Amino acid sequence: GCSAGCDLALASFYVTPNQNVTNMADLFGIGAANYRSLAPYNPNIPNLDFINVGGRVNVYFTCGCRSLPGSPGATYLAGAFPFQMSRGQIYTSVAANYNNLTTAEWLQATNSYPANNIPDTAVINATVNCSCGDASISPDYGLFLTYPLRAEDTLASVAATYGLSSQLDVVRRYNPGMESATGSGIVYIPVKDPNGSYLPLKSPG
Ligand SMILES: CC(=O)N[C@@H]1[C@@H](O)[C@H](O[C@@H]2O[C@H](CO)[C@@H](O[C@@H]3O[C@H](CO)[C@@H](O[C@@H]4O[C@H](CO)[C@@H](O[C@@H]5O[C@H](CO)[C@@H](O[C@@H]6O[C@H](CO)[C@@H](O)[C@H](O)[C@H]6NC(C)=O)[C@H](O)[C@H]5NC(C)=O)[C@H](O)[C@H]4NC(C)=O)[C@H](O)[C@H]3NC(C)=O)[C@H](O)[C@H]2NC(C)=O)[C@@H](CO)O[C@H]1O
Ligand SMILES: *[C@@H]1O[C@H](CO[C@@H]2O[C@@H](C)[C@@H](O)[C@@H](O)[C@@H]2O)[C@@H](O[C@@H]2O[C@H](CO)[C@@H](O[C@@H]3O[C@H](CO)[C@@H](O)[C@H](O)[C@@H]3O)[C@H](O)[C@H]2NC(C)=O)[C@H](O[C@@H]2O[C@@H](C)[C@@H](O)[C@@H](O)[C@@H]2O)[C@H]1NC(C)=O
Ligand SMILES: *[C@@H]1O[C@H](CO)[C@@H](O[C@@H]2O[C@H](CO)[C@@H](O)[C@H](O)[C@H]2NC(C)=O)[C@H](O)[C@H]1NC(C)=O
Ligand SMILES: *[C@@H]1O[C@H](CO)[C@@H](O[C@@H]2O[C@H](CO)[C@@H](O)[C@H](O)[C@H]2NC(C)=O)[C@H](O)[C@H]1NC(C)=O
Repeated sequence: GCSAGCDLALASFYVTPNQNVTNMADLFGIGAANYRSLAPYNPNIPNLDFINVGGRVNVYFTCGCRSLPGSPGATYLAGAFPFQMSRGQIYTSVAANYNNLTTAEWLQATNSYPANNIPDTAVINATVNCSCGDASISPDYGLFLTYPLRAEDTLASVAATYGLSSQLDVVRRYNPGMESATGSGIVYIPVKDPNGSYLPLKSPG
């Protein structure tokens, strides 16, 4: 499980036709009015009004350690984005906006209401998995990108895309159960902060 979280994680949001950055900001609790706060995390997107289909946008969030409701002692690391309910909304339609960053089944598992009886006045959480690293794996990496595999993607090919081929062994240790996965599932990739650091971890006591 997890003991505590960290204050920053990133998600790789694949760009589909007619997506826009204010909508991505809204989905991650940033608020449309503050979408420009995404610029330092996306140096390859100099104009946030133009995002190309098939591109990716990095979106930031806080990574909290949460208990899974109704499960025995299970905890997990994720960002939680409150979503105000109204009549007509279902876990499937909430999850649809995040593409492969979450799933209806995972929203059901992380929220405390049964799918078939969510009160119309309640607030549910859209939850996106993250990692904060592990000092016992490496003190070097304290910032991770949540990357949904798609198409032919493998952990090796993704890690190579982010310059991490020579550390692939270490990358595999952050992604247990996904060393053999291809084209589907979420992997966590160490990435550099806007100031160019991997944000090394403090020595635990
Ligand atoms: C086919 C294949 O293999 N794959 C694909 C396939 O997945 C796609 O099909 C779609 O799949 C999804 C996932 O399985 C289906 O999603 C499910 O859909 C059902 C039906 O809509 C959902 O069930 C409804 O859930 C809502 C929300 O909980 C219920 O609404 C609530 O109802 C209660 C009671 O009526 C309301 O409470 C009342 O409120 C009043 C007002 O204050 C109060 O006075 C009363 O006291 C109070 N009553 C009580 C008892 O408390 C409550 O307000 C309301 N909530 C809201 C927000 O409105 C609703 O009743 C449920 N309906 C039924 C029936 O159970 C279910 O939650 C949902 N699951 C998930 C996980 O989201 C989807 O239906 C399906 N689509 C189709 C078309 O079949 C297909 C197609 O896309 O693609 C394939 O590829
Ligand atoms: C930024 O994108 C938002 C999301 O767009 C949706 O997701 C993307 C990834 C892509 O799949 C698009 O094809 C989707 O629409 C835009 O908001 C969406 O706006 C549409 C309406 O254009 C709305 O769809 C439906 O509209 C019918 C109309 O009959 C209505 O009955 C339905 O209930 C439903 O509203 C979506 O709900 C809406 N999505 C969200 C998450 O809000 C957004 O469009 C701009 O804002 C909306 C509210 C309208 O004013 C649009 O006309 C307006 O252009 C995009 N923002 C900008 C600035 O372009
Ligand atoms: C988010 O992360 C949690 C925790 O890793 C995932 O839940 C685990 O899924 C595996 C299946 O690969 C199970 O063996 C574990 O028992 C699950 N743990 C818990 C606490 O439920 C979850 O699947 C991830 N969500 C998404 C959308 O990838
Ligand atoms: C969404 O996640 C939040 C945590 O960020 C949950 O917040 C809890 O809400 C209940 C309301 O009865 C409070 O009693 C708890 O103290 C809250 N926990 C906190 C603030 O850590 C909330 O329950 C989640 N929503 C759903 C639908 O599961």
